[PDB]
Amino acid sequence: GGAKIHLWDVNRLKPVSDLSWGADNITSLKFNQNETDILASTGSDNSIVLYDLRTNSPTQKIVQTMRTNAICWNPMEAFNFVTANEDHNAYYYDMRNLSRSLNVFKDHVSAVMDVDFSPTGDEIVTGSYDKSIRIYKTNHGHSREIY
Amino acid sequence: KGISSSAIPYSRNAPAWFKLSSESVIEQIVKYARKGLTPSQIGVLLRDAHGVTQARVITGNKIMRILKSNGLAPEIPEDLYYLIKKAVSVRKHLERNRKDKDAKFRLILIESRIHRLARYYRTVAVLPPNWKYE
Amino acid sequence: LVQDLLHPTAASEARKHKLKTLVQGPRSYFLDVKCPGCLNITTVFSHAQTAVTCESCSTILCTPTGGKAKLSEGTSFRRK
Amino acid sequence: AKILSQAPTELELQVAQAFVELENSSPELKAELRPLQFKSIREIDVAGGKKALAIFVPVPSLAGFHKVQTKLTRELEKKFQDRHVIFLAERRTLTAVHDKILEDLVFPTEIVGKRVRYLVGGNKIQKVLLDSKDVQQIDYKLESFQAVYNKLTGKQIVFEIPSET
Amino acid sequence: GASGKLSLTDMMNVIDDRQVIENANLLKGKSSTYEVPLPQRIQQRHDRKAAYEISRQEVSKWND
Amino acid sequence: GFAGEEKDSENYHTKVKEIKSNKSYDAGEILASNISLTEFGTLLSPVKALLMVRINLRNQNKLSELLRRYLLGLNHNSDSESESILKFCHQLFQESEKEDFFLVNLESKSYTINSNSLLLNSTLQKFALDLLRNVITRHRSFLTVSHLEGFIPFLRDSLLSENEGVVISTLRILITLIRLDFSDESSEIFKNCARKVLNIIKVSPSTSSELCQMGLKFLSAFIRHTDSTLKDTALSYVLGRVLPDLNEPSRQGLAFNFLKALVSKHIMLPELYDIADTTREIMVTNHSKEIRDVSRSVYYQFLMEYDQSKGRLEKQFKFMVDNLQYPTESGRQSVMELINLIITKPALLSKLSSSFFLALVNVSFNDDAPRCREMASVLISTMLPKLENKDLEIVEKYIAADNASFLNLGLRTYKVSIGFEHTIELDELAIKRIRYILSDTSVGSEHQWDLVFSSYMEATESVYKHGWDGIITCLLYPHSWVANLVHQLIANKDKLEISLTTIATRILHQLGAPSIPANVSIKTLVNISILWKEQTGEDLKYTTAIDYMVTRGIIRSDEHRMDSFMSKALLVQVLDEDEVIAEGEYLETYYSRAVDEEQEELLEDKLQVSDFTKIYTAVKQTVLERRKERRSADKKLRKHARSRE
Amino acid sequence: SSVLADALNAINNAEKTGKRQVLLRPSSKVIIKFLQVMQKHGYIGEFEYIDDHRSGKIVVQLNGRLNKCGVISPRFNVKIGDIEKWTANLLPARQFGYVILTTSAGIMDHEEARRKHVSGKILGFVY
Amino acid sequence: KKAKKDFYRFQVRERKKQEINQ
RNA sequence: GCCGGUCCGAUUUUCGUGACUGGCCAACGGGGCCUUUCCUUCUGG
RNA sequence: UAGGGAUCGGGUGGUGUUUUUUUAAU
Ligand SMILES: [Zn+2]
Repeated sequence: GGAKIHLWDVNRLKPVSDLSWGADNITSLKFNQNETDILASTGSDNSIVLYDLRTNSPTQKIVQTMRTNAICWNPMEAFNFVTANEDHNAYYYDMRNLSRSLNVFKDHVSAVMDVDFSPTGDEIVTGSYDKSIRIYKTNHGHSREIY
Repeated sequence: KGISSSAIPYSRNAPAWFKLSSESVIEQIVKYARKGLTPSQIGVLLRDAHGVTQARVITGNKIMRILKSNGLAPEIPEDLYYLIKKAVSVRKHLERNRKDKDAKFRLILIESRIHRLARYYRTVAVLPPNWKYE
Repeated sequence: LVQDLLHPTAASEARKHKLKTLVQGPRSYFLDVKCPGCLNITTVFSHAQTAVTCESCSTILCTPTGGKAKLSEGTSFRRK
Repeated sequence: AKILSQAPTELELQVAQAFVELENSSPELKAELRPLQFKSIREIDVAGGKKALAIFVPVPSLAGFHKVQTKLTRELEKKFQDRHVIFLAERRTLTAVHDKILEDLVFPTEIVGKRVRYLVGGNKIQKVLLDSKDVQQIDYKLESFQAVYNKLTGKQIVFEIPSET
Repeated sequence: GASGKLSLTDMMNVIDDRQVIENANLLKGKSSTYEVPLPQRIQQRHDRKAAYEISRQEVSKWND
Repeated sequence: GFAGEEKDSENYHTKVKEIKSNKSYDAGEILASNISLTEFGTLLSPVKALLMVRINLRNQNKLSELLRRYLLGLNHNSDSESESILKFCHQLFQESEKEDFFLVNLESKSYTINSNSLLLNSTLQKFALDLLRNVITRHRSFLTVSHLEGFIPFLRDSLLSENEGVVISTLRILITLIRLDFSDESSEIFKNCARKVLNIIKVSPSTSSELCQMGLKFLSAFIRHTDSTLKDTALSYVLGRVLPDLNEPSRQGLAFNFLKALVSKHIMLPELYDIADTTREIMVTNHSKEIRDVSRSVYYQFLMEYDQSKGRLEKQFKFMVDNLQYPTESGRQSVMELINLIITKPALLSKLSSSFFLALVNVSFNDDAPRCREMASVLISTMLPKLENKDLEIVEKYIAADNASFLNLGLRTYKVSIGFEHTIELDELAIKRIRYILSDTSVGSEHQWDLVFSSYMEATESVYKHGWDGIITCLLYPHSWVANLVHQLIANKDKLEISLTTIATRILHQLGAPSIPANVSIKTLVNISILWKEQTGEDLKYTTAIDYMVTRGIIRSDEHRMDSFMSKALLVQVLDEDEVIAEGEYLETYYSRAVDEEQEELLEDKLQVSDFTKIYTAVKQTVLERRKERRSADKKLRKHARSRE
Repeated sequence: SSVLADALNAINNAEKTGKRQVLLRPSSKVIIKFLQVMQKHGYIGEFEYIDDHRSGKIVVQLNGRLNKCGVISPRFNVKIGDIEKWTANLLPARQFGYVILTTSAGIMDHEEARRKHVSGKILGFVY
Repeated sequence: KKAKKDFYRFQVRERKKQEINQ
């Protein structure tokens, strides 16, 4: 991701495909951990996009109220992801119904700079723009604890 | 101080619910000018008579240049004439009763604010110089 | 409290002042009114600043006020 | 028929025939299109497959093209289908001509924002964005608008509407 | 090239003005289809909607 | 370098010389510097000296454009057309394939490792592209087996490199070399690279990329020119892969060439039907030039060369029939050309030509005539190809099936059994008698009401151009000449009738009144001048001169000036109507002045007529001056400035 | 006041507070090309010039990397054999940071200034 | 409604013309 | 680069090549032309 | 350095009681 998202493989010096919605830059990407052919990204139109390489096309797009910094899929659900944005709460979306963020982890004071799932599939690590990291559980919505 | 002003929009064209021609606005404003009305009053009576925003948008130019083009120019500009009228009115009231020391203060302030604008108008030379408020 | 200083929520921009937004603009609308005396239409500003009068039968349309002017109780209007 | 006759061709005579066939369907155009005045029309290929025809108006008469825009577009859109018809005016300068043909390119009105953002690499990107009006119609011809504006001035301008799209 | 408009909509009417079996040939030539495509972004929006439908249909395998 | 970065920079504007034309430089330069001994090496060497350090895709693509300019220069060149520098193409192939305790240190920033440990491969890729384009330009001169048998191991090596730009050249080179014949080594190489392009279709998730498209062209060449095809199921897979890509662009010429290739090569596949359906809809509904044409080519090739059943053979035919009613002007033209190909190359023609003529008649009654003229040409080809029964049913439909019925019958008789045509012409003569009667009189009354239908009239004029029946029709056409297009057609018909077949004085009076009260106006002026020159002879000539005086808007004025200059015993039977030219002694004013000077270029009687006209004008001016002096207005003589301004 | 100095004071004290997106109301093409070259050096993130006709506003999505920007209000001529003195007098080190000068291409820093071998006047420093 | 008797060039020409005449 | 054609040989379709032809498509560059519309204001005689 | 509550003057919107209705006002 860059000006628009590109798809390479390591046998070509040129991009194999170009997969944007419009001419809007894309801040971060992430593939799955299973059902690997789909992926998600986040661009500075405050927007979450999904893509599917099997159809080789973008597939849906939501727009939140602030810019999503870092997305991260779940390595045990394969259709849930967490989403870390500049309003101080990491949302947790279900893919096949993107109208409701089915959880919101709501304990920081500044921008939520990164999140990741643990490979056991239920704990969230997050790290803020303020000088602190937090660990959440998925099933609660507040902070378990803080380093 | 405080802010209280118009907010002229981002568009710069006739707002497309307009259902009236361009030279009709010119005829309307020269009609009000031959009635003898000041340009700011032309502007508000054109905001409310028929739905223009202002003449720089609906016509090709501003009302001052369109009245100079139609030959109904003012010999002194609006703010200059209005400050002169306020100055002579407060001078007449003070000469009716000289005890109004606040009116003396305000006459000094209006004299200062009109000599500032007279300095600007002489240094830009749009009125003939030697003009120095009688 | 903590919003993007680019394009905010439309509720928030309609909340705040007409000068303090990103691209300032009007909040007065032009509206067309039907003169109840002779049933014709004329345009009138929201914050009308003058008692506007119909061209057919100059009865009255809106007595001016500080903000919006009060339409005169027989007139039928539409925003435009 | 009623075009300037310095360089006629088939499609502009066809759309003048569309004009006088609207005149044959008489009872609404009460001599209002008799002051029509062309300068030139021109077809332009776009990236959407289709084409956009730009009709020029000499601009004492862009306010003459006043209430006739919507009705004659929906007339010639069923007459000469699957094109996109746009009227334009023409003539320290020429940026005024650029954004004036933009402002009369979109509609008689309704642009509300020019944004330009600058990425970290160095690529500028310049968005113009409409307000909210008739979006269910104007969504169809948005790629043709940026295509013909890029063809007409070389500036890379991307169009946008403040909505979900 | 001699283009008089004639105000006529008489395809089926011009077919149905003669004896038998000419209407049989006219019914033998009758499809009435193949409309015009939509613009590019609307065609893109509709087929990426269809792609979303098949991607949710795919991960509903993982739903169980 | 520095001049290039200042040129491609934005903030340096105000010059005409800094638009720089930088590559016609070498395009003209290697037309002369091609000694091909040392100076071409000094071309290539500073490219390597700048290429060893670092590069961007910006400088990479303009460098590749520069080497493209070198290659078109070598093809335009004529110093190396015979094998002297294939040594150097082989040469380019062979050149492609404790201690610091006292050491002082400043400049804390380190060395970026990215410099050349790839970018040597960038050099190798790009002058591999250069040399393979060199070989593909020497294909223009010769294709010799024993001069590049020693090249083919480097060719398969650079194919198995897969650094995109070399694959784009090598697939083109194998496309040109598939016509030739090397040995079993080439059999292995050709089957290997066919497997290679099948692999790149398998891994590339789009066929609308330039590599996959040109590889599809190479698969077309491998199908077309070999002894050994392969893998029915794999070509079925690659065609199922190319199938959904047909809509979106950047796919067109190469994949459609592959389609045409295998549909010519006759193999039966279940997916060819699906791509035939989609390419038929593409042929009708496409929006780019010649793509509808090549899709029409492949759809016609499938529809003729392959074997469908009754349901498909009915439904595609009615698809064409109602695809005639498509709203465009060019998709309609392409389906017209499809029906044209079906017509030119039948029992299906006997089954389809009745409804085809009916639908082309509806397309003639459709929109603005660039499709209607093609419909007329296709209907002419169909009516010429019809043996007896299609023409019989067509004559029945034209004689049975208001104003559209009459116009269809008239156009059918204009196109094309002369006895049945005579019976139809009797019906047409009855229709023309009932039509051309007092409608022209009411039209002349409308013209008089101005300066105080026409579909059946133009149909009757076309029918009279098609066909004492000629005498009665000539009288009816004289009545019809007695709205502007109708008068034009009637003036053409009157000139033709007066050529083919007082009464002629009355015809001249009607023609003069029609020209008085554009190209047909010129032809009518020519016909009236011919009638007056063929000419109560003196009374008719005097009436003609008086009609020219009453004539002398802009077109008829130029025709009157041309007729006066062509008409004027040098002056004895000429001195009647020079007063209008004496009165003629803003572009209409310029044309009238040019025609007046031409007529004045074209003796004693001339001075007499000039004196008489000047005296009559002086007497008129004297009468007007006396009327003003005795009636003495200024508002009507001064308001012209206010009206003009 | 000086619009460039007040703009750079705005992003400087907003970074000192610790915000992320800073609005910057009075804009000009000098500030545009200024923080364009500082985002080339990656000292802020992306930004945006919202264009209304009166002045245009600036919003910068700076991440964390500034610690002090600023200008020098006498924009005097500075020779090529004096930018080393000015770097030693303005920055805490030689290559740590930059100083951007107005020159005959215009918003180059001192590394690009010694590369292109031009100079001019000093308008601002950033590190 | 609230016209001025001054402030326009043609009106002050008319006023000085009336003063010149009578 | 696409396509049609005059041909030689096979054919009564279609292909190999050598010529040669035009209908068109993109990339290059060259020469002009329209964007100084047709009409009023210089430092001094 | 920033945040919050209340009040005075003006404006916008809401929708309950004070108000009331063909005299004007708001
Ligand atoms: Zn009324």
